Order: sequence, then C-alpha cells, then structure tokens
Amino acid sequence: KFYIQEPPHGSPNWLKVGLTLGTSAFLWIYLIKQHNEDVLEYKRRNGLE
Amino acid sequence: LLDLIWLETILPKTISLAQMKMSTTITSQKGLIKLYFLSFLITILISTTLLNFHE
Amino acid sequence: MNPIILIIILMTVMLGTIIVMISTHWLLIWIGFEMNMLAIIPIMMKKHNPRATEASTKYFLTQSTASMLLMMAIIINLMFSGQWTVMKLFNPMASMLMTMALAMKLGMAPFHFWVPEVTQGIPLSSGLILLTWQKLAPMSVLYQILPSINLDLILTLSILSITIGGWGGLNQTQLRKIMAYSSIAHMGWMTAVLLYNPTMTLLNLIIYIIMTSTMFTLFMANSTTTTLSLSHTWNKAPIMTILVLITLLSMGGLPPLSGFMPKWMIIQEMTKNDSIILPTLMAITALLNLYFYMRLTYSTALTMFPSTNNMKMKWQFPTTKRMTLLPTMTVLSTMLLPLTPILSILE
Amino acid sequence: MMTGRQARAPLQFLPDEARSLPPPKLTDPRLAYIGFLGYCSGLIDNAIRRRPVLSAGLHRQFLYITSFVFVGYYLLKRQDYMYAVRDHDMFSYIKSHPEDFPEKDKKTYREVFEEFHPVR
Amino acid sequence: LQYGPLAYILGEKTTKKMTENSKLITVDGNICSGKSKLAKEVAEKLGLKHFPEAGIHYADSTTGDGKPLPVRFSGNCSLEKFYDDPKSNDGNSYRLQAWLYASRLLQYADALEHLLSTGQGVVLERSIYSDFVFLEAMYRQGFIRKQCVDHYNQVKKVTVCEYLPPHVVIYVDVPVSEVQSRIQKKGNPHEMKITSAYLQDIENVYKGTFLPEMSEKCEVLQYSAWEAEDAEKVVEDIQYLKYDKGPWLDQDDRKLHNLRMLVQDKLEVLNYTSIPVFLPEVTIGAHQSDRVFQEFTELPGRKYRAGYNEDVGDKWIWLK
Amino acid sequence: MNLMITLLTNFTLATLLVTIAFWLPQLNVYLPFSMKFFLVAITFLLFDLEIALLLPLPWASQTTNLNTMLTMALLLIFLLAVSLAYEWTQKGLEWTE
Amino acid sequence: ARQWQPDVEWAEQYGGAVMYPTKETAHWKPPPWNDVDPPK
Amino acid sequence: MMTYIVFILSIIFVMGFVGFSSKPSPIYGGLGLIVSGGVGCGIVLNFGGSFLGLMVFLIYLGGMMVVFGYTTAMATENKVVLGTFITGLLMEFLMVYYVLKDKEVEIVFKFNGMGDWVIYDTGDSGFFSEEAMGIAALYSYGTWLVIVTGWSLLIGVVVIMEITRGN
Amino acid sequence: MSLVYMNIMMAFTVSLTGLLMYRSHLMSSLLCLEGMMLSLFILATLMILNSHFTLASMMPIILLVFAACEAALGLSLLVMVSNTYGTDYVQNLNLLQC
Ligand SMILES: CCCCCCCCCCCCCCCCCC(=O)OC[C@H](COP(=O)(O)OCCN)OC(=O)CCCCCCCCCCCCCCCCC
Ligand SMILES: Nc1ncnc2c1ncn2[C@@H]1O[C@H](COP(=O)(O)O)[C@@H](O)[C@H]1O
Repeated sequence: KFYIQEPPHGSPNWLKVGLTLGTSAFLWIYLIKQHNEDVLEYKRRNGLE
Repeated sequence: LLDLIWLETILPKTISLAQMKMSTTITSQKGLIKLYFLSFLITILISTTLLNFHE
Repeated sequence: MNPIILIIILMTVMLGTIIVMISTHWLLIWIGFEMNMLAIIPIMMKKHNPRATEASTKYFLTQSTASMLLMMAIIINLMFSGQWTVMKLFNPMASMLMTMALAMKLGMAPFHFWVPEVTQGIPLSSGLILLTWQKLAPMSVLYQILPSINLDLILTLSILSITIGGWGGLNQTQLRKIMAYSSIAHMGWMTAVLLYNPTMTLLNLIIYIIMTSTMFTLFMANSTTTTLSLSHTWNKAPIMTILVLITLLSMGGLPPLSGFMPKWMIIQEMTKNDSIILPTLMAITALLNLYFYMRLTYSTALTMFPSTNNMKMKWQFPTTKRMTLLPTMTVLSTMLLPLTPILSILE
Repeated sequence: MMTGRQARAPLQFLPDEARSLPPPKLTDPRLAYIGFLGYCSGLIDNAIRRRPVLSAGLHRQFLYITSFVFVGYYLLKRQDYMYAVRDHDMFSYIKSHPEDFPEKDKKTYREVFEEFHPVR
Repeated sequence: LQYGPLAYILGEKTTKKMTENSKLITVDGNICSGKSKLAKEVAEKLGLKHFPEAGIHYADSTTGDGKPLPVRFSGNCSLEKFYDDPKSNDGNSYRLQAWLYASRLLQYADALEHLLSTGQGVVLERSIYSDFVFLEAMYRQGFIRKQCVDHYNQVKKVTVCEYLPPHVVIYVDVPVSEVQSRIQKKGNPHEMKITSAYLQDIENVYKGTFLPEMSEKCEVLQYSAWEAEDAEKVVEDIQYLKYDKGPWLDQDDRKLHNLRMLVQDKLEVLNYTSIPVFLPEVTIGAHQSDRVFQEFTELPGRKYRAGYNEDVGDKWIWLK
Repeated sequence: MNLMITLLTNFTLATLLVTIAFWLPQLNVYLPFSMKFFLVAITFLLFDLEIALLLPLPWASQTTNLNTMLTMALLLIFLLAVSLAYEWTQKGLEWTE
Repeated sequence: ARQWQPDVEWAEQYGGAVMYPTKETAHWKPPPWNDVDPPK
Repeated sequence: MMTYIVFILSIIFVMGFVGFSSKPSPIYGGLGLIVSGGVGCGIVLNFGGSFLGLMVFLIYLGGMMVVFGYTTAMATENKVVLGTFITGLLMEFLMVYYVLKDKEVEIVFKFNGMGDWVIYDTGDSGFFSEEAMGIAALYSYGTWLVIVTGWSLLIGVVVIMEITRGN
Repeated sequence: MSLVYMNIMMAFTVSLTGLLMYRSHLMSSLLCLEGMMLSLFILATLMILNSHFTLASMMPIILLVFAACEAALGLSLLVMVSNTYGTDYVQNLNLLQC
C-alpha cells in the first residue's frame, strides 16, 4: 500500500461507472433513433423519398 | 502640465472621484428599517403626486 | 435542520413560485407569493445568529408590505374589471401598485435597500436562493401584466436600479453585498427591455441566474464571504481563481463571454424602438459593475495576495464539498456567446 | 411577441408542425460546439476535484459530452422551429396586408440624382 | 461522501451507537506530568481509542502515506527552536502555537468523527480547550506579542464554538520542581532549556483559568503524580460519574448529525485557522507561498486527489 | 336594529354598573419571557385558521359534489391532525403538553 | 527584480468594512468571520 | 342619518385606523385595531355578509388579535402620536365635509356622496344566503384552494417550530 | 364610485403610512400590517357582496387565513428579535449596515 487511510476513490465505483456508460449509450441510441425518425418524418411530410 | 496633470485631470481622475463620491453617498446607509420605509413612503408620494405614474 | 424538513421546505419554496407561474387567478398569484415567503423564512434562519434574524425580519417586512400592495392592486383590478384573470390590469392605479409591489419583491431601486442587508445576513446557499430563485415569480408576473405597465415608471425603476447597483458595489468588500448590488443592476437591465421585448428579459434572467449561481457556487466551494478571504484561493485551489476570473469577466459583459449576450441583445431591442440615449447610458453605467468585478479579479486571480502559515495544513485535504453543477455552470456562464441565436427557444 | 402564437397549444417544446422542418444534422457545427462545451465541462470537473484532467474519468467526460449533445440537439430543433415560425408569420402577414407593403418603383442610377461631395 | 443527509434519512442515527462508554476524555497536565501513559492506560481499561498528543506532524500522520512531511510543508515551525530561542525574531513562537492549535483542532475533529461514526470513546491528550494555557504562558513570559494573543483568540472564538466539550477532563497535579526533575531525567537537550517561570505560568493558567471554566461544562478529575499511577482508581472514578453538566445532554440525532457533517469535512474544520489577519509571525508572502505550494505538489501522492496518483500505484484512473 | 339596541343596552348596563362600582365607595372617606406560552398561543392561532377552513362544513354537505366535498373535508381535518402530530413528535407540546 | 506581488499594505486596503472610508463610515468594523455575534 | 349607517361605520373605521397607526403603544394600538375590526365587521354585516363578519370576530379579533395582545403583554411588560392623530382626524373630516357638501369628491378615484344604500340589489336569493353558498363551495369547487391553503398552514406550523427553536 | 370605498381605501392608506413610518416598536409595525390586511378584507368583502359574485365569497376567508399565518410568522420573528435585545425596538436591527 501507500496511503495510511483507504481513500474513497481508491477503487472505481463499478455501479456508478456502469450507470454512467449505460446512460450515455442509451442517450446516444435514443438520439440516433430520434434523428432517423425525424429525417423520415421530414421526407414523408415533404415528399422526398 | 498636460500629459501628467491636466489630460489626466479632466477625463479619468474627475470621473473616478465622482464615482467614488456617488458610491460613498449610496452606501452610507445606517441600517435602519425606519429610514428605508420612510424613503419608500417618499418614493410613493413622489410617484403619485409629483410624477403621476398612476394616471 | 432535519434534512426531511429541509426538503419539504425547499419544495414549498419551489411550489409557491410554481403556483405563481401556472395560475390564471390573482388570488393564487398572491397565495404563491405568501407560500414562498413563509417557506423561505427558515432557509434564512438556518444558522441561528442575530444577523440572520435581522435579515429575516427585514425580508419579512419588505415582502409583507409588497404582498399587501399586491393584494390592493388585485382588489382595485377587481373593482374596475369584475374579474380575477392574470392578464393586463384595468386601472393605472392598480398597475402602479402592482409594479411597485413587484419592484419591492425584486428589490429594485429605490426599494433596493433590503437586498444587501438581507443577502449579507444569511448564508451563501440561502442568498443563492434569494438572488436567483426569488426573482423568478415576480418577473413572471411582470411578464404577464406588461400591456398595463407604465413605461416611465418601469424605465425609472430600471435606470435607478442600474445606477444605484453600480455605485453600491464600488464601496463593498463583502462578497454577498457585491452580489446583491450586482443583482440590483442586472434586474434593472431586465426591466428596461421588458416592455420592448420580454424574451430578452427572459434571456437576461437566465444568463444572470447561471452566472450568479456560478459565483455563489465558487464562494461556497472556497468558503469565502470576503474579498480578502477570496484572495487566499490561489494558494489553496488555483483552478478556482481561473473560474472566478472568467465568471467575473463574463458578469461584466465583456465579449467574447456569455454575459455580453444579454446586454447586447437588450441594446439590440432598445434601438429598434428608437431609444438610443437610454441603452447608451445603461451600458456606460454597467462599467461600474465591471470595475468592482475587476477589483475582485485583481485580488483573486491576477495577483497573489499574501497567505498564512496554516494554509499549509489545508494543502493536505481535498475539497469534499458537493460543487453541484459547477463545471457545467462555469462553461455556460462563459462560453455561450457563439450560441447567441439559441434565445429564440425562449419565445 | 410570438407568445399568442404558442398559446392555443401551450407547453409544447416541439409542436407537430416542427416535424415539417428538416432536423439539424448530427454534424451540425453548433451541435459540435455544444459537444465541445461538454468536453470542457468534463475537464473543469476533473480540474476542480484535482483529478488528472485529460485521463481521469473517461466515462464521466463521455457522459458530459453525450448529455450536452443530447440537450443541445433538441435546443437547436426548437431554435430552428421558432425562426421558421417567425418567417412564416412574417410572410403570411405581408401577403395579407398588401396596402402596407407596396412594391416600390426601383430607379436606375441614370435617373437617381445623388449630391457629389468633393474630398479636396 | 460516505455519510451525508441521505444516510441520515435512510436510518443511520448516531444515538443507536451512542452507548454508555462513548465518552470523550481529555487528559491534561504540565510538560512532564506523565499523563501520556495514564491516558493510554485509561484507553486500555475502558476500551477507548487513544489518540497521542497532536504535534507538528499530526496532519501528516492522517494524510498521504502517514509519514511526517518536511518541516517547510507542515508547521514551518520548530519546538526545539522555541526551546532554544523563545524570544526569536523570526516569529517561531506564535507560528508554532498557531500550527499546534490547528493540529489539535484537526485532532478534535478526528476524535469526534470516530466517536460519532463508531460509538467508541476517545482519549485525547491536551485538546483545543487546553491549548490556550500555553499561549498565555508564552505571553506572560514575553515570548509572543499581544497581537498574537488577539489573533489566537479570534481563531479560537470562531473555531471552538462549533464543537462539544469533552465528557471527562483528567488533570495531573505535578509541581514545577518535579516537572524539572523529569525534564533533567528525560535528557532532551532542548527541553532542558525551559525556564521555571514558563512552567509556573503553565500551571497557573491550568489551575486558575482552564479547570474553573471546564468545571461547569464537564467533569474535571484532578490527580497528583502518585495517585495517577494507579489506573484502576482513575477508571473507577470515571465509571462512577453522574453526567449532569454541559451540552452533551441536549444532543439529539439532528444536532449530532450536523456535528458529524462538520467534523468529516476537514477543510470546513480548518476554515478559520487561515483567517486574513496579516500578523507578521504567520503571514507568508506570495513568492514563498507559491514556491512551497509548488514544491508540495511535487511530493509523491500529493499532486492529485488520493485515488488518482500513478506514481504511488493507483490503478483504473481512466474509470475514476 | 333590535340587535344594535340590545348591544347598546348591554353596554350601557355594564358601563353603568362599572361606574357605580368605581364611584359608590368614593362617598366614604376611609416578567422573563417564556417561549412556551408564545408557542401555545401560536399553535392556537394556526389551528384556529384551520378551524376557519372547517367552518362551512354544515353548508358544504348540501352539495351535489359529495365525493369531492367528503375528500376535501377529510383532507382538512387530516392536515389539522398532521399539524398536531408534528407538534407532538417535535416536542412542541411539552411542559404545557 | 522579480515580479511585484501585493504586500500586507496593499492587501489591508481590501479588508475594511467599506472600500472608501469616509467620516460617516469610519466607526464601521468588519463583520465576524463566522457571522455570529455574541448574545449580549 | 340612518340611511348613512355604513358610511358612519366607515368613518369610525378610519378614525380607529388613525388611532392605532399613529402608534401610541402596541397595547393601545391593539385596542384601536380591535375597535376597528368590530366596526368593519359591522360594515360587512350591513352589506349582508353575516358569515364573513363573524369570521372577523372569531378569527381576526378572537383569534389573531388575541395572539397579538398576548405576545405584546409578554414583550412590553406622546406628542408625535397626538399630532399625527389630530392630523389624520382633520384629513378624514375634511373628506367628510367635502363629500357631503358636494355629493362627489375625487382624491384618487371619483366618489359619490350619496348614501351607499343606492347600489344594492332589489331582488331576493330564495332559500339560501348567496355568501354562505359561495363559502360552502370551497369544498366542492375550491379543491385546489383547499390544497394550497392547508399545505401553507401545515408548512406554517413547521416554519414556526423551526425558527422559534434556535437550534 | 360608492362612498364606503373611499373610507376603506383611506383606512388602507392610513395603515400603509403607519407601516411606512415606524416609531420604535416592531409590534406597532405588525399592527399596521394587519390593519392593512383588515382593510383589504373589508374592501374585498364589500365588492364581492355588492357584485353578488358567489364563488369569490370564499376569497376573503383565504385572504384572512394566509395573512394571519403571515402574522404568526411575524410575531415569531419579533419574539426572536426580542430574545436578542430585550425589546422589539427596530433601532436594534442595524447590524447589517456593515
Ligand atoms: C423560464 C425559467 C424557469 C425556471 C428555470 C430554472 C431556474 C433555476 C434557479 C436556480 C436556483 C438554485 C438555487 C440553489 C438550489 C436550491 C437549494 C439549495 O440552496 O441547495 C444548495 C445546498 C445547500 O447546502 P447547505 O448544507 O445548506 O450549505 C451550508 C453549508 N453546509 O447545497 C450546496 O450549497 C452545494 C453547493 C452547490 C450548489 C449549486 C446549485 C446550483 C443550482 C443552479 C444551477 C444553475 C441554474 C439552472 C440552469 C439555468 C436555469 C435558468
Ligand atoms: N507552547 C508550547 N511549549 C512547549 N510545549 C508545547 C507547547 N504547545 C504544545 N506543547 C507540547 O507539549 C509537550 C509536553 O508534554 P509531554 O507530551 O507530556 O512532553 C511538548 O513536547 C509539545 O509537544
């Protein structure tokens, strides 16, 4: 060891890292799904297909 | 005379002294609730009778 | 304070402001203000010392007086209109009384005299609530009654707030009074553009809330309530001096920063309406605000004041304070000017 | 100004007519700037907590970038919608009030007399 | 953090763990009272956690690798140079006293954090309530100035008000002649330079100022040099105390929650030790401050937050 | 009108009896503040406002919106009870319980 | 020849009750550090 | 004279306000506000507001001014007051004299000087008091109003117990 | 307009100028504040009864209740002020000038 007291951030909070990566991946797939649905609705309403 | 005194006196120094003096007049309040509400009453009387902000 | 009781009381502050924002009846506006004042009194008396009791008493007296003037304006509106809809008022006397009452609740000059006292008397988190969240409900009422707001009254209040808030902060060394006079000047800027374009009122309100929340969060993160204790920050946390530097330069409205965004748009809306003298003198008067912001940047970031020996102990301990949204708020308070046309989302 | 326009259908962040508009591209430079602001927030978050700035918490930096891009995409959609509404109202008002917007007779500079001011 | 408002809401009350043995006991005495074993003896009879007396390098023992830092990074002051040159020009005397007050403040915060998080009582040696009896004993000897006493009283006025006093204060009566006999038997060549008037001033501010003011807010036990040798009599006296004074009686879960929130935030504990009072004994100018800060950051394990230092072998930093 | 006459008569009789009692025997020659009392007065005031909310109930039972009326009546008496329970458990009703 | 940094004399100008002490605001002392006044 | 009874009670109402607002002592100020509350109740009763007038007696005078006089008795135990009182009295009776000699006045608003019986309705309400029915509709129509008022009173209990504790 | 409204508004302005001109006591200020409330109650009540506006008959009660709760809060502040200085004098509340 090095430290005389075990630090709070000596080991990674794996629950919080998992929630972070899962939330970020969810927001990316929801953003890409929203964007594809929006370009499809734009092309449907304006007749560009 | 000019570029250490008078051109220094007329634009920056007199402006700075004026803002200092206005700052000390605005912030010389005695912390009394009585005087602030008396100023609020004088504000309402000037707004109604002297400025006609209610018409 | 019990944390559950703190959560219920903060939700009640929020509920009072939300009731003001969502209601169509004047009695529910007045109820939202009463609920908000009643719930925010314990937040000011959180630490139980005579300065907090004095600040809460002064706050109670000013907000209760404004609440009675508000109810008299509502009652005169009911005389001359027979109804209670939160819309334009149907009497100029009721319009004057409601504008006075809302200016007292905002602490706009010449009803500004409680804001530095009450802000100084209370902790930094409760002064954060007072200078940001407590502006939201009266500005929303001013938003809805602007077809009946007298122009000369609201512009007199605006320029008087900008000048008095500029000169008031020049004499201050306490950080809470600096933020209070800065608040008075920024509310003057918000009401000056209100009858011309209330979207710019909302823009100035949002940018002010972001920058003021940033400065209060930095002050809480460094435990500093004076200029001279803020000057120790370089020897303890040198990143915090850079953050207070960029945020104070932004609050001065210096481009390319985000606090240049409101006043520019405000001038952009006041010259379309052929008012040229007024935004000119307003912008020149805001140089007073920039002067005492620059005073704080000189003492904190651009020079190194002398420290003490016991500071060496605080080098061995990290900041365990939850600096909630401080990097996000610091980025939004400084780097937002390239996204200036985002303001149309407030329309 | 446009507050009675969005008052028959209140509290809609993006109304249904906003779907007639092309959405911002994901390579929108405004959206790339908002992602850059998320990256700067992640760096300041490492800096104020005395973490190594570029290296520590890459999951946290990526959630900063992702959350700013996510919020900013919808903010840009609403921005473009409101300027489209502004122009739609402008053009419909000009089309419905021709007496207020006459077609001005454009004159060529052979008829236009301008006063000459010599620089001498 | 580990403890906060959420853990208090989700059931963690400190009166569940506040048993009868959860007592903060401070042992006091003069420079060679021999209290240092007595305290340990009490902590091995009542089952309490013993904290040794906070010196210059207490904060060094609580942070980093636990090893003492070089004296320019912690202290900037010497006890031995105080013993050699008490009236020195560089201001070692009050700088040493102010650093020791900050160290005892940190130690009292550690003791209250252990007591309020575990329910185990703590035996201290010369807490922040008894630190001032050196200060006045320096000021009565002309070792420090009146301005140094004013600075000390400002820092004490805004720091000690936030804490609870100990439950038991144990004092050890040892006369100045026996103190000097034990100093000469100790053999420390610096500590043998202590005058008689300084030790007599320590005893006078002990008996005339400290013990009268701690007799109201807690329970003072006072022993001579020979009756403090029997630890069983001292522990018998502690176990048969009827606690009826001081502000420990009116401590519910809310007040002790607020106190535990205070004593786990060490920068908030150490906030007002560095107040901007520009006293020449404690003021460090900006060039020395900058230079010693940047030398402190280059120490191993000290550049970043504790879990974030590759040079001392911290892993998974890109996921922290 | 009869009520104003009756109030005037009761006030006149009371003032006449007080004037007799203060001037018929003239013929012959011959604190530290207590927080507890203030708290019980404020608790009276707050529960008295809650009672003022409860006073139109004999008229409110005549409505055709009885499910809503019964819900709001029970909710007001319940919030008076929650005020009492908070006053109880936070030691507000102590030493004058 | 090194860079000037503020001395104690420069820094004491920012520790007063106000920034510009006049005749009226000369009895003003700065507030307490923890903002707690004694109960008198 | 009896056709002006609401006006006479309103004169006594303003006289009571000049009484306590000149602030002789908070106990005499409490007495002046009590007398004012009684005569304002009488005004409300003469416009047919029986329940609202009895709320002035039960809640304002019997509930709130009791607590004011109580706190005043626990806390307490001139020339400006008398001059202010005669000033407000002379201003009020100059208002009376003008609006009686002219049957019209304009201080800020225009005011008729006839007896205020003239504005009333000339019908009946059948077998109910309309004011009683509108107050009874707080439970049927005023659901959100009941919610926000009861929540504010519960919060008021909590707030008084927070700020009076000192801890 | 009708003649009683003149006096109820004048009562409001008299109690307003009483509340905007303090003498010494905080209690006298709270009495002027509740006089302002009483006049608002009476004026609201006379309008609502004159108009036969039925649903607004519950409005002055609400105006009473909230404001008396407000008054309760004010009394508590006064008491805490009176637990600091011995009196409720407004001139003792001047620490926040600096
Ligand atoms: C059209 C507009 C409609 C409305 C839009 C939204 C408006 C938002 C207004 C924001 C006002 C926020 C006020 C602060 C939060 C309220 C509660 C509070 O103060 O919590 C802080 C809390 C208290 O900690 P405490 O323990 O009391 O501190 C004493 C020392 N231990 O903890 C702390 O002190 C921790 C320190 C950090 C706290 C930072 C909080 C930042 C919140 C504001 C973010 C920026 C504003 C939102 C974005 C823009 C919206 C306009
Ligand atoms: N002003 C002071 N003068 C001398 N010793 C001090 C002073 N302040 C604290 N001490 C400590 O008190 C110790 C003497 O007690 P002891 O631990 O029994 O030797 C010294 O070794 C120092 O660590």
